[PDB]
Amino acid sequence: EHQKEVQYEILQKTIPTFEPKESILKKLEDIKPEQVKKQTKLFRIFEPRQLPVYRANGEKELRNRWYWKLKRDTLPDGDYDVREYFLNLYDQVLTEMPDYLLLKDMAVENKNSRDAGKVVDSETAAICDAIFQDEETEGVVRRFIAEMRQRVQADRNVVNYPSILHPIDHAFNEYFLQHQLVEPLNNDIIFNYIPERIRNDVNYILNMDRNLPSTARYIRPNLLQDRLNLHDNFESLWDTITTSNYILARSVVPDLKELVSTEAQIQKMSQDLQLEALTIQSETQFLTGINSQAANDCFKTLIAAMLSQRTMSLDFVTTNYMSLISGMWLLTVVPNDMFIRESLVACQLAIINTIIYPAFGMQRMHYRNGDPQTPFQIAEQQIQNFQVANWLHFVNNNQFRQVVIDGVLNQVLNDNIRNGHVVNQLMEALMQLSRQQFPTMPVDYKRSIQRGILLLSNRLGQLVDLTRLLAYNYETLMACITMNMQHVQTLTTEKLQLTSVTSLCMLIGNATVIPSPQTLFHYYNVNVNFHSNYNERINDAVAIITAANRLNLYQKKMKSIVEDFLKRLQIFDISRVPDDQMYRLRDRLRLLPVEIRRLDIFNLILMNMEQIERASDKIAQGVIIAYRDMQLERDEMYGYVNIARNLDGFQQINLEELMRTGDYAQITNMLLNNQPVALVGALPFITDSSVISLVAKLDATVFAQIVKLRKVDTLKPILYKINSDSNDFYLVANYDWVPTSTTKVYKQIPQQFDFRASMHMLTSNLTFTVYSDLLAFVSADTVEPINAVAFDNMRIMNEL
Amino acid sequence: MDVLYSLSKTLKDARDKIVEGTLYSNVSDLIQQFNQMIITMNGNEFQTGGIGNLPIRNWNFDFGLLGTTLLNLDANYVETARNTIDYFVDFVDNVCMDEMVRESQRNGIAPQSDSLRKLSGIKFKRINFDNSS
Amino acid sequence: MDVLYSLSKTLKDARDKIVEGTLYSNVSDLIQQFNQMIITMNGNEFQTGGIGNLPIRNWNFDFGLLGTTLLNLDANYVETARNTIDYFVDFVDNVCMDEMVRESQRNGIAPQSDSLRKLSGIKFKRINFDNSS
Repeated sequence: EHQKEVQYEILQKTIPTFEPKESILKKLEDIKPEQVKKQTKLFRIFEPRQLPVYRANGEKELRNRWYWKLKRDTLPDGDYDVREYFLNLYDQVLTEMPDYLLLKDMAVENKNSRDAGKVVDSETAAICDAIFQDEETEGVVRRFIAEMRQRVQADRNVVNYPSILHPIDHAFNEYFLQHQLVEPLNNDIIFNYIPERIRNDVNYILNMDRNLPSTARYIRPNLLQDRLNLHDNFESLWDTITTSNYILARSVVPDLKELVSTEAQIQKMSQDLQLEALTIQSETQFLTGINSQAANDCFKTLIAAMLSQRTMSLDFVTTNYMSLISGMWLLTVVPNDMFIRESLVACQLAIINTIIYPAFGMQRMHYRNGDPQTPFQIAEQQIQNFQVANWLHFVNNNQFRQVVIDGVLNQVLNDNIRNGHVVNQLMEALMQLSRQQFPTMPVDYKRSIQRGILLLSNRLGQLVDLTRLLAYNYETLMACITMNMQHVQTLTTEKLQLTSVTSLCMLIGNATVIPSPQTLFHYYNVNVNFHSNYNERINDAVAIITAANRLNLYQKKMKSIVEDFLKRLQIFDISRVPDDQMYRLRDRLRLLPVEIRRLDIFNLILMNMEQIERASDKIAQGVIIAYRDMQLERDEMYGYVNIARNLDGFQQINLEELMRTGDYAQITNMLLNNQPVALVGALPFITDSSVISLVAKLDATVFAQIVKLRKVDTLKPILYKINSDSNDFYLVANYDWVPTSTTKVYKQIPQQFDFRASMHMLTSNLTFTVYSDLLAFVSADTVEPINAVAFDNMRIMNEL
Repeated sequence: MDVLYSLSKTLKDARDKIVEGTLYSNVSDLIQQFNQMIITMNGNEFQTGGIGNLPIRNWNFDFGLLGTTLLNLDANYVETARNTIDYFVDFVDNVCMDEMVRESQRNGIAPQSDSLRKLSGIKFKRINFDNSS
Repeated sequence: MDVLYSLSKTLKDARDKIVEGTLYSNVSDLIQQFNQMIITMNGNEFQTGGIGNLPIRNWNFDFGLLGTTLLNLDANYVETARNTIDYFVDFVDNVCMDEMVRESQRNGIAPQSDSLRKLSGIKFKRINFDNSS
């Protein structure tokens, strides 16, 4: 069996299925719910600092106008690095995505002024107290700051607090308010988050106990469907899901009760069985035991299989005919549809041959299948005992009616009312058996065989009960599954020893068990979360990727995002994900919309992107060379400097392009025959005060470099912050003269500060109370098991 | 040329879908397109007229954009917008008229005016949109 | 008044773009607008007619919103929707007609009917959209 292993494993490496069985359950019950991220700070990007200003040719004018500047200005060097940088912001934005907000939780005293004032947040506060005192601020300012009082309306829950942010800041925080993604909450909604089914399942009691303030608030679960059809290619992963979903199931499936003492039955069994009667291959039909277990296993196992939309095989044992009979039970119910074609192969033929056909005297030509139409079915066309004949069509045609769309989008491949609790199928499965008692071969044969058959029949009164049981259970549990479920040929099986099967069968009494209330919920809850995570990450995923494209980040895109994606999903251990899989996964992802939320924000970042980049203190966009004595310009803030707010009149050379693609010296020639040229993108930076410098023409130096090193990182350019002061070098204005800068740069001037326009009002709701888990508010009991009912309404489990 | 077209459907679908009240998510796809324009324009100078009794009005660009934010639109939002539209309207009118009079034996199928010739430029193509007229 | 307008383009772009088989995302921007309406409405009651042979019918609102978890609509989705539209259609008809008969010398440029006068109210402005007609 060693040879079988190595290969049976080479396959398991193509399956992101975690190793141990159990190890998987935990991962689920564990998937906690998404943490809310209420929030404190208003959140900005820039506060306004004072700064020295020197009038044209002037000294520190003594005044210090207020300009906007970036808190945390960490910008890389190179257009490309810039684009990547912003991207991180997107990720940060999402991880901080405040689902909701309130202002009282940020209230602050507007220290100054007559009407008890409580402004927005700390920064808002500071600023006021600050300006209040910069004596050169229009009388209107103090006034406004003054009298402007908050806005408190007890009724309706309104709160409009005066605030001050910034155009790009209001921008953010705003939408965060207009997308509080928090819908109300009425007893009725809790009632409704319940499967349209359960409520109507008499056996279960419903009741309300706690009330609900108009303060009630929850967050949509978000249960979009599949979005991703993994059902038609990612086998490796389905197998891993099935498995998972499966274990999950077993964890739920109620344990059975009141069984017939193991010993008692097996003993009357030997009396009936006539075991040791010549036949050589003894004690293979009694390895049946451990039934007090086998049945429990066979039972659970069967359900999950179904629910989880798994497929399996059968630790079959040819000799042990009994074990076969019961097989017939299995097909009588479980829709063969979900049973790898093969295990059904063995089973049937084993029945067909070592049974029916000869003991029934018919085809004494025993039989011979290939691989298309089934031995259980074709046998029909060729059988003359109606009873026998109906079994055949019903068994071959009972296709797990793969067609359902309940309680709002829940394709849960269903099953026959017939089977359900019309049961008869069973009654007919029996009646057909009731006339299989006849000739062909040795005596110890019919004797032994038929006797076993009878044990199915008598018990049949009860076997009925079984049908009802499952009927309900599956039909119940199912209700609470959000994940859809297309029938698929899993790559992996699940062994089901006819041993246990057989036990369950003749071994179940007037027992009656069902899913504990609490149990059910727990189930819903899980799938729920999981879903939420899947859907959510999906959005998180998409959002990035798409951004990744317009943000010309022609690099990571492939794996990078995918890896993180799967990890967060928990369920599987990447690595063993074949490469055609991960990439194919992207191929599908890239073709979807984007949760307005996600999308809506990126659109915002891009519009202000430009503005930020030039807004920084370190780094400007490209430089110009003209080898033409040029007239240095003058700007109030930098004093006497060489800045250019506009390219136009000189070619543009995408540094990014050059660097990334190697150089052809186009630039090398232009520089050499010394021609007017420009360089674009983000770049290092250098300030200098050496009046002298300018005379030395330093700015025309730095450049030569590039060529030797084939690089262009080391391209710090130069600016001359020549203020009529901090420059010891001032033997300049003492001599008639004018600045001869051979070069200048693009860093556009920072923005002046205008109060008015930065002062925005704030629309915030007031006083919530966020609730999670939900359900809990549900009070529910249960009738006593001895009183159940299915669609039937007569009574499930009714053989007193 | 096609450029030109957009400029309008932009304004129409604008002076039309931007009213006191409407829900933002009806214009999200729109708003964007709009801004995109302002950008491409700002930093450009134009001139129309000069022929017969047609005035020679000059134009410059330098505009702020639009908050994207807000569930619904408040009156104030509109007025600050309408003020910007009216400059473009009064613009296009003058642009159309200026290219609606000149004729050329040679390429009477190509752009004429200093105003439009400049538009067919590549750097402006980033504005095209919804050609269903 | 403008209010009124919307009510229709809402329904048209509705009874039109909402059919058995279109991908959800082709109406995402739309669906929203719609719901928004239902909300603002429900609760308030109206009176139409009350002149000449025009019948006085009373309209009341009590409706559940629309989908949010769909991917290409299933027939069932439509029918449950069409049923809601038909009440609005038969409504508007009666609203139009009622204000299409009243005249006024002094101010015969404003709303006359009890039905419309109530619409110009502020609490409704939240609907206006796509003014291209």
